[PDB]
Amino acid sequence: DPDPSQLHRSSLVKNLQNIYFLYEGDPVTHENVKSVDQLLSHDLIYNVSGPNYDKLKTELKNQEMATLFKDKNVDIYGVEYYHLCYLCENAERSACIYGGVTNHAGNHLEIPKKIVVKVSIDGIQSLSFDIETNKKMVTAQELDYKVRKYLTDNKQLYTNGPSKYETGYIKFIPKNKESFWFDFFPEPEFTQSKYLMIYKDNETLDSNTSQIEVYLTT
Ligand SMILES: [Zn+2]
Repeated sequence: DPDPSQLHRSSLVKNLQNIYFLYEGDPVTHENVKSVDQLLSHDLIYNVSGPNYDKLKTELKNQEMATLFKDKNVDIYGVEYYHLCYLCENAERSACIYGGVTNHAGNHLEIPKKIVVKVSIDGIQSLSFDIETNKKMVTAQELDYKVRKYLTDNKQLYTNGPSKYETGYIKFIPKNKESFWFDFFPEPEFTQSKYLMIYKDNETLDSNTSQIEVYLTT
């Protein structure tokens, strides 16, 4: 886990809006789609379209994980970035993301499994809110997003400017697997590309046993 000194201070971030739009804006979601092309052996290009993009490239953990989902019909769910997102030169409407991929076949729930987010502020966990998905194995990225989307819009986690909280991070807790966490705030001078790499591992989770806690301080 993280120590107060391991956490990035929000008041130290330059252009924090750049995080804000990532979570304030809608995600990139797709259902039964198959890998169309590939730039580097560790990424997968999809001919999926969306507002502001007709192509999507996702960077995965490595080549192995990239060929592992290559010829499979997967579901995509992720927070994208455009600045520093290049492929060829004719594709002028592209968008990049890391991970956020999962097998489509046999990964669906007839009824959404809502997970309980334990938001603790300044040590007092006086808040609880739901978050749901239709996948049995979902990526921490799909869960992580919703968490921040909720908190942004209700607790003002982010704004088109500063943040009411000095520090903050999301902690994930797998049934029996070991835990991990993501710092809601970046380094002073960051880039969405670099920051988003917290989803490059594409670490999925069993939404039927996984737990989620959030630690925010003012
Ligand atoms: Zn699906």
